[PDB]
Amino acid sequence: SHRKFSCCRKGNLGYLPRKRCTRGRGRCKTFPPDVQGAPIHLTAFLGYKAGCTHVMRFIDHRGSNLHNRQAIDQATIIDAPPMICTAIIGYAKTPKGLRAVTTVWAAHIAEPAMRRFYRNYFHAEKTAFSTYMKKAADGTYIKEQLGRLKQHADVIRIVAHTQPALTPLKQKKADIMEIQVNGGANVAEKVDYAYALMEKPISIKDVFSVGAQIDTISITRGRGFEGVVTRWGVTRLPRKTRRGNRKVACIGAWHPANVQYTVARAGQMGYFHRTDTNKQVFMIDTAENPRCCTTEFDLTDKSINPVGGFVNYGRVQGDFIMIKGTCPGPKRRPVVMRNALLPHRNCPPVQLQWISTASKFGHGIFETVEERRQFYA
Amino acid sequence: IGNKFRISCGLPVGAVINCADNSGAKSLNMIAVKNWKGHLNRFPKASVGDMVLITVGRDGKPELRRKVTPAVVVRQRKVWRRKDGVWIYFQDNAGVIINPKGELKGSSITGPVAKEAADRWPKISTTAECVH
Amino acid sequence: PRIEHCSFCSKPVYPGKGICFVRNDSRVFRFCTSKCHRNFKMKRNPRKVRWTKTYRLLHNKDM
Amino acid sequence: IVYEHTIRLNKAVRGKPSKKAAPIAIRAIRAQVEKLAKVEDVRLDPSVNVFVWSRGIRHVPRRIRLEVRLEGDDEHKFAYVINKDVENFKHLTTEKKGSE
RNA sequence: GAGACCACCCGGCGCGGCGCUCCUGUACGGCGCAGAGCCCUGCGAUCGCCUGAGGGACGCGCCUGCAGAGCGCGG
RNA sequence: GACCGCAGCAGGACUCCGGGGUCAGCAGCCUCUAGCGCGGGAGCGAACGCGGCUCAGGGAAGUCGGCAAGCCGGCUCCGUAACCUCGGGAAAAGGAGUGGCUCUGACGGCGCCGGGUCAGAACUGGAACGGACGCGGGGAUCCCGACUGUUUACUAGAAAC
Repeated sequence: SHRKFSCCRKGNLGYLPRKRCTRGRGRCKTFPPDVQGAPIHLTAFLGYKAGCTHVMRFIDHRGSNLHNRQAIDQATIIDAPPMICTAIIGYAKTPKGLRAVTTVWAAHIAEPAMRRFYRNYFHAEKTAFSTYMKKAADGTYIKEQLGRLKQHADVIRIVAHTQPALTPLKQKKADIMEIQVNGGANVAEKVDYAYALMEKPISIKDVFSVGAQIDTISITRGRGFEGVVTRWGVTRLPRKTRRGNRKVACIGAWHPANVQYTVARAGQMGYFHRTDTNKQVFMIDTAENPRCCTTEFDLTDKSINPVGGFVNYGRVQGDFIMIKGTCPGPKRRPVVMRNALLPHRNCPPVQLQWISTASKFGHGIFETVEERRQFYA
Repeated sequence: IGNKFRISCGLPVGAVINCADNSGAKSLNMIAVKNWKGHLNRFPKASVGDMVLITVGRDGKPELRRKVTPAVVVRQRKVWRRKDGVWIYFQDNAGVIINPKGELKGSSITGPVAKEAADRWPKISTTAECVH
Repeated sequence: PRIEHCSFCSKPVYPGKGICFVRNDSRVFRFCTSKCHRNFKMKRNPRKVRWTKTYRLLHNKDM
Repeated sequence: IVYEHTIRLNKAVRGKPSKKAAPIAIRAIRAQVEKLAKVEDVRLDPSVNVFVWSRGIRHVPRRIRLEVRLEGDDEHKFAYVINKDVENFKHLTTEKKGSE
């Protein structure tokens, strides 16, 4: 018979299988389109989520209740340490798809990138790249490979590594990723721009701009085996239900005689590769700047580091990018950010009058420890 | 009047709310909410500034009783966040009897009234002693 | 920033934090936290509570 | 060689049922001493047992100061741990006070 | 930061301290020209002061201290 | 603690003696004496189940039905309706107080010397007090059987007998 009452299905079948992410970290998959004839630019950067803040901003959305008013919005700070380019890869759009036409590595590769190539650095041969450094280091070998990329490659990407030493996390191995070079007049112009950046730190300020929208890719927080009420959002049965109420009561009809992939079933709940699109960048700045989070309203020193430090993160020693709103994943989890594929056409101009530097550990009443010292005396 | 911003709807159907106006209604039972599409099993929900269909309680004047009447919620005990980050709440859930055209059955409104109700309904703002 | 003050804690409330309650007395009470609120709701007197600045004024700690 | 080491008994029983606090805490002390004195066998003086169970099975004192002495030789190496009584635990950290 | 077990991500871990911050709400004790009174010159619930104290922490920073990377297995 | 149920079976099976505190209590909650640590141990801290605890705002809209939970509850003093076979209803319904200290009255057997109840007053305390525990939610109706009783051991406790 018919369902009797119309109700939607619970969950997106597109996000199945809901399994633990096999990919180690967030992956970019599709980069933003080249738009040939644009300025040459890097489309992606990797950073580690530090934590959220809350900022007061002036809204200029015309046609709104908040036009010419002030709004307090959640902002996520992602600590983005500079990423050193270590290699250039060129792909060709073959009938079988983008196929690599070889990667040319740098003549000198940093120790954090080397650490990625071994399971344990201390107990290792350390033989990786030994022959390559001998073949290279004159630049002649690298130049020949760059020329081969100009002749046969359609898409140029840079391979860069986050330096983990500049971050508070306990890693030591660097996370290495490919950042598509886009906006090139020619493939060879793209190779030349990439070669200039070889063995050279790249910064978020030189990848992304303030007011621009990004897509944040990362594995989400994990909850382990979960029930269908807390995994698929199904209705808990009445409390009279014997044998428990936290379960889908009917897992299918007599026909088909096999449970369907649609029906909700208990399993892994978190650690899923997700993308949060269209998040606007509130501010890109360095923690080294003392007055980075100071505004005309603040009249104090004010820096990204909150009072008491970032809960479950660390001290964000260097450059950071503060986005608007939440990104996937917990604190410390790597978040690859890319230029938005489909940006929200109508986004309010960013004007920030106040950023919360009060303690996120407990309830903070003071933006800066000097104020706390003065109050207590 | 005008687009509203989603707030936390604290009054489900069955909520009996105090009556702030001098309509001689002591309590207003909440039959339903205007502009409510529904989801299976979801009781209609109402917040400040919303037209709800109410029924005057036994305590109310008999002339007003036994009739389904429109009302605007002007106070709610559920805390709600304005886009400015302000979290506000009222001591009691309240309502004023209003016609869809905004006209108020009672001449005056005794008590504090929320900004959202005052802005959505011009007649509420004019009669409100205070708009917190 | 514009900062109010708790009506019980008597401590400055930074923007975006706390709750306001408007009673039938027509007065908006800004509260630092749930503790500032629950102490007020349960009638507990703030000249009894030591941390509140009202006690500190009374015992000369904050004259 | 003698080691004076503080152990936080409240950290050890965290994550474990409160009925099983004191017997878990005794086991935790042996494992921590095994790491501290690098010995396989740890023998606890009845004083260590009396102190841990002083507040019963549910609540263990927050911290214990322990004097652990390496004894034995030729693979008979063992640790004899006695409870030290200290007025407060302030600037207290492990002391390899024992020589030889 | 991940988990039924596994696996995954990381690794000279980690333990105990010192700061910072936050939680609770002013520690024991001493003192007082506080205390209803009483009967004794003693008792006494309480109160103030020292004391936004004391106690705590699983968050951040640091180490001043013990430490910490198999001649284990495959290969 | 050995009896009888296949068993050293969260199953039954007759009596005798019966301390202390809190309390109206042989209640509940701790303890002296005496007995004693039960067909096993660790690790982990998933779903789910079971035995609980709490939950914003609303308050039965859930459901066949408020099932289950929750509310109420000790004592003292107020204050109690219809109806009635005048006995009841009735703890009707509802309210108010309650802790600790420091005192003041009563009440026997006097010089003496016992009492432990019942009042009354100050002073105190985050606006707290039957602070655990024990411990009615209530009101308006209708049907049926007057009532206390009794019953299908092992699916019907009923309006049946």
